[PDB]
Parts: sequence; structure tokens; C-alpha cells
Amino acid sequence: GNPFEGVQLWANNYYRSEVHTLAIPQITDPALRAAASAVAEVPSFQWLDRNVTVDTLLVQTLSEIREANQAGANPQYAAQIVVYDLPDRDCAAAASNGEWAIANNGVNNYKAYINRIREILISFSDVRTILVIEPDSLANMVTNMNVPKCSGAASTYRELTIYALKQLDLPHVAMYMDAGHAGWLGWPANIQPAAELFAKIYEDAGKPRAVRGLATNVANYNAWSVSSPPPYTSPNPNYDEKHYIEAFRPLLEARGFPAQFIVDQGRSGKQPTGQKEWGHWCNAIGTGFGMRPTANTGHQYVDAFVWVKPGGECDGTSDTTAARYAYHCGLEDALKPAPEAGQWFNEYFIQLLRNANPPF
Ligand SMILES: OC[C@H]1CNC[C@@H](O)[C@@H]1O[C@@H]1O[C@H](CO)[C@@H](O)[C@H](O)[C@H]1O
Ligand SMILES: OC[C@H]1CNC[C@@H](O)[C@@H]1O[C@@H]1O[C@H](CO)[C@@H](O)[C@H](O)[C@H]1O
Ligand SMILES: *[C@@H]1O[C@H](CO)[C@@H](O)[C@H](O)[C@H]1NC(C)=O
Ligand SMILES: [Ca+2]
Ligand SMILES: [Ca+2]
Repeated sequence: GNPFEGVQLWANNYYRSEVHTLAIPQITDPALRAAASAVAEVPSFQWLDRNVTVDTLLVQTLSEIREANQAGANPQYAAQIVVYDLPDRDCAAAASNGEWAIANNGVNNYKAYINRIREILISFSDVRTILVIEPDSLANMVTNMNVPKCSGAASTYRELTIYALKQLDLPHVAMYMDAGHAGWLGWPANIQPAAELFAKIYEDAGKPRAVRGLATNVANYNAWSVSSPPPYTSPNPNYDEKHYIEAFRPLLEARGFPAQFIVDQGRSGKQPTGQKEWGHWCNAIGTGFGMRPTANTGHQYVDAFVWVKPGGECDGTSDTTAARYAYHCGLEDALKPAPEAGQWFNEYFIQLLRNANPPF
């Protein structure tokens, strides 16, 4: 039942175009240019981070996959898409604040966005589609109820999550709900409360067939499995994603949710990282491209290692005067100067390339 089995993963043209139009013209070294071109072919998730992406980038990518598959691709290609446009998005940090606000028609806007995505996916029932649903949202509901914007958004996040899970429960779709990372929900105190929250949402959505499990480490830098805990992980015993998942799955399973996992490794190649504290998430120094996307995980509970966050796309601006400035992005272990979240950050791309493991 692994939705990553029996397909290959399509590398999308948005990221390929970033690398060829924004990155490569800035690289002169012949070997580095060639390595950059190779990264552009690694199949990372495409993000529906703005409403305008639905009718443009989603439809174009599904059209291109259809065309490649009709031309005889073997194995057939599958799409990898992130749904990331909740109103009052990114409730615990300014950096990825979205286009919609709950107080300004955000619920209606989001339900329409989900409905349009559904319409598109139904029309592309010939393209196997793997979705990650709303990075950070439910993890914020576990740990950030002390933050007024998160507390105020919780009931809306819950309603809209259940809406998405039901609406996008289509026969050719597999969904993974975002579930934080080892250094967030994997702390032993947070992990049972997290299991309870995720299992109840699953139950309240009616246990949709298409919900395959959870995504972890999205846009973070954790190791899958290292023998020695990186110093910044102390004193969390769940110091890597393998520890987190092996602790988390039994808890979820006892509560009726036999979740399979995908694990982001797109910025996990260099361990330990240059994070001075584990909570430093923004444009972290000392990181590299990590293990390539694969279903060959060597672990029963892990469907795939994936590249969810596309390395080179910024985590947040370092401009202290900007509306979306988060103090995390101005720290000494954040690469600077950095552009707005989601925009291309070429010096970061080069860092990831230099530190890539396996190398390009
Ligand atoms: O309060 C949120 C913290 C808790 N500690 C872990 C830290 O990662 C988390 O911050 C979020 O980190 C994710 C990436 O893992 C970011 O995408 C969020 O923007 C940030 O709030
Ligand atoms: O992980 C979700 C957000 C919030 N914090 C980490 C950061 O990297 C991420 O930003 C989003 O990244 C995606 C993929 O690059 C972009 O589409 C978004 O514009 C951006 O906000
Ligand atoms: C979102 O995009 C759709 C087309 O996909 C459009 O009809 C709708 O008006 C847009 N939503 C908002 C709130 O602008
Ligand atoms: Ca397997
Ligand atoms: Ca290696």
C-alpha cells in the first residue's frame, strides 16, 4: 500500500526553472554548474503556497506528468504537492505569514481553494498524487496555545484540516498530515499529547482511505538516524527522526491511527548542523542537501525519504524592518542577508550544494 511504490517521482519545472534561471547564471565554476544542474533534477515537492498556484503550477505540473506518462514513462510518474495556504498561516512566527486572514474571509477563501484543488485532482485521476497537508499547523496546535494568534486560530485550523482531509480523499491520492519533527513533537512530554491530537483528527475526519499517515522534518534539518546525539538536541532522547517515529507510531496506533511516515531529508545531509540551538529553524548554516528521495528506506514505518522543503527557497527574510521578520532569521546561525520566505536564496543554495551528502 506504499504510494511511493511502483512510481517514479516527477521533478517539477518551478524548481528546475529557479535553478536554471536564478542559480546557474551566478555560478562560473564548471564542476559546480554541472552539480547545480543535477540538483534541479531531484524531485522535490511543489508547494501550493498562494491561491494563484492552483490554476497555474498545479494544473501545469499535472499536465506535464500526464504527457510524460502517455509518452511511455516507466515507471509512471507521480506528483508531490504541498497544501499550504491556511488563513492565519504560520501562527507562531511572522516569516511565512500567508495571503489570507481569518478575520477577512479566510475560511471561505480556503474552502474555495480546497474545492478548486479537488476539482483539478478529480480531472487528473490518471496522475497519482501525493499530498502533504499544511506544514506546522497541527504541531502549533499542540505546543503554541500560549501564542494568541495560534490559540485564536486553533478551532479554524481543526475545522479546515478535517475539511481538506475529507475533500481530497480521492482514489488516486495519498495524504500525509504534517507532524512537526523530533525536536518539536518528539520531546517525550509533547509526544503523547501529539498522538492524541492527530489520532482524534483522523477519527473525526472519518478515517479517510487516502490518509496514509504523517510527514516529519518538513523544512527542518534533522538526521534520519545518527549514532551520537547532536549537542543541540540535548536533553531530548528522541534526537533524530528515527527515534521520534519509533516512539510516535505505537502511540498513534494504540489510538486507532496506524500512520505510515515520510521524512524530509532535503536539508539533512550534514550532521551535526550549524544550529546553535535546536529551535533555530531559519536558513540554518552548516547544512547540506541530504539523502535523495526514495521508497528504499530500510524501515517498516517509513514509506519514503523525500525532499519536501526545496533547498534554496528561503525560510524568511533577515531584513529586521520587514513585516514578515522573525527574530530567528536574524540569528548568528541564520545565513544572511536572506530574502522573503519562499523566494530564491542563492547563497543558501550554494551552501547546500557544497555540503551535499551524497554529493552532486
Ligand atoms: O514554536 C515553534 C517551534 C518549536 N521548536 C521547534 C521549532 O522548529 C518550531 O518552530 C517552527 O519550526 C518550523 C520548522 O521545523 C517552521 O516551519 C515554523 O515556521 C517554526 O515556527
Ligand atoms: O515549512 C513551511 C514554511 C514555514 N517555515 C519554514 C519555511 O521554509 C517554509 O516557508 C515556505 O516554504 C515554501 C517552500 O519553499 C514556500 O512555498 C513558501 O512561500 C514559504 O512560506
Ligand atoms: C483563488 O483562485 C481561484 C481560481 O483558482 C479564484 O476563482 C478565486 O477568486 C481566488 N480566491 C481569492 C480569494 O481571490
Ligand atoms: Ca518499504
Ligand atoms: Ca555520504
